[PDB]
Amino acid sequence: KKYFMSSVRRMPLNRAKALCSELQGTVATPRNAEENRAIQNVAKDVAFLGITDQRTENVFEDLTGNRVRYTNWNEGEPNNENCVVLLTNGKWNDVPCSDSFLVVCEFSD
Amino acid sequence: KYFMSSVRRMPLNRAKALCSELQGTVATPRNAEENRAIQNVAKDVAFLGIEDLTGCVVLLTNGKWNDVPCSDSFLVVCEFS
Amino acid sequence: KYFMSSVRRMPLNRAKALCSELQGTVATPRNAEENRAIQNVAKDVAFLGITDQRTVFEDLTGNRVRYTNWNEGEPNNVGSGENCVVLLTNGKWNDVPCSDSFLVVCEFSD
Amino acid sequence: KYFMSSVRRMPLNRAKALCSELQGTVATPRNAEENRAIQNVAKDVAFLGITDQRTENVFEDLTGNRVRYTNWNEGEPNNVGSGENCVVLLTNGKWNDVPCSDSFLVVCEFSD
Repeated sequence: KKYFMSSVRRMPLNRAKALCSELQGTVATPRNAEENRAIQNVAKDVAFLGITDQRTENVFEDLTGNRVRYTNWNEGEPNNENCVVLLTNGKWNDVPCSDSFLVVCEFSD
Repeated sequence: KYFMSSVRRMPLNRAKALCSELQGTVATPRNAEENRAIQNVAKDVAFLGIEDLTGCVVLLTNGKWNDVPCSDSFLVVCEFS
Repeated sequence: KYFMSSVRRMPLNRAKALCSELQGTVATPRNAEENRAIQNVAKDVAFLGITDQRTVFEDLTGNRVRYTNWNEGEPNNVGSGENCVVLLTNGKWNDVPCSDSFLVVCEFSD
Repeated sequence: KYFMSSVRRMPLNRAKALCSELQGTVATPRNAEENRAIQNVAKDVAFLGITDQRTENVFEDLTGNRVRYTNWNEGEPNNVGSGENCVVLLTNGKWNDVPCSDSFLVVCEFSD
C-alpha cells in the first residue's frame, strides 16, 4: 500500500520535502505502529518524518494540515519551526527543521 | 524492479542525481517488456539511463528511442530494485 | 485501508459529506486490488471518489487518477464538469451524472 | 466492535442517523474496556447511545433495553421535569447526562 525509500545523504526538511515531491511522494508519515516500524527499518539512522508545526505553531500536523492521530514520542519529547525525526529505537524527537537528517520518502499508487 | 516518474522535466544530470539520491537510477530498459513498462509509467517522453549510468536517450510514446542532447529537459523515470 | 457501505442511495454531494463526517472519504481505488476490495464491500453499483468537477477525472484531492477500470464504451461524457464515477458489480466503471443517486462506499485509514 | 468518531458536534438525533447510515449505531459501552476504547477514539466529550426518554432517570440503549453497565460521574442522574436526557462520555471516562438536544461529538460503533 505504501513504498518507503531512504535518501543517501542528510538534509534539512525543505530539501527533504522537495526531494520526495519530485517523484510524486511525500516525507514518510507513519499512521500507526506498523508503519512507524517499517520506516524505522528502512532508515539507517535518524530520519525526518512528514510532521511539523509549520502550519500551527507547536501543534504537530502532517503535510496536509491534519493533526497527527499517531505519535510515538521519546521520553521528554516533544521538546520545543519544529520538525520530527524518527530515532533508531523508533521513538520520536522534536528537532529544528533547519537541522539535517536522513530522509525517508513515502510513495503509494 | 519498480518504476516511478517525476512530476517535472529536467536535464539528465539533475535526473541522475534525483534517482540516485533515493538509491535507484534512471530507468534503463533491458528488454521489450521493461521498455514497455517504463513507457507505461512515463506518460510522456522521458529520459532513459543511457552505457547505462553505471557501465542521451529518451523513450517516446511510441516506445522507440531517440538520441537527444543530455542537456535538454524531459520527464524522468527512476527504477528501484 | 478499510471500506464501509451506506444503506441509502444518494447523490455525490451527500455521499462526500457522509464519508467526511466520520473522517473518511468516498472510496477511490488506486489499483486493481483496491478496486476488488471496494467491489466486494458494495454488493451493488456504488460511487467512487472521482469526478471532473474541477476540469479530466480527478480524485476528491485534485489529483488526476492514475488508475481506472472503464467499462467497455466508457467513459461516456454526461456533460463537462458534472461527470461522476460508479463501480458496477462486475468491477468496471461507468461515467454517470453526479446528481443521480447510488450507494456509497466510504474509505477510512488510520 | 470497532469505533469511529465524527469531526463535528451534533444533537443525538443527527448522530443516530449518521451512524445508521453506515450500518452502525451510536456507541454504547457495555463494560469498562469498551468505555476506555470509546474514550480513546473520542478525545473530546461524545454522545453514547443511551437516553431516558421513556422514563425519567431510567436509561435505555437505542433499542429500548435498559443498560446494565454504567459509569456515572457523580452517581445515577436524578433529573426532574426534564427534557429527554442523553449521556456523554467525559475526558475522565465518566458519564454525564445532558439534554439530547445539545451538541457533542459522536462515536459510532460497528460490527462489520
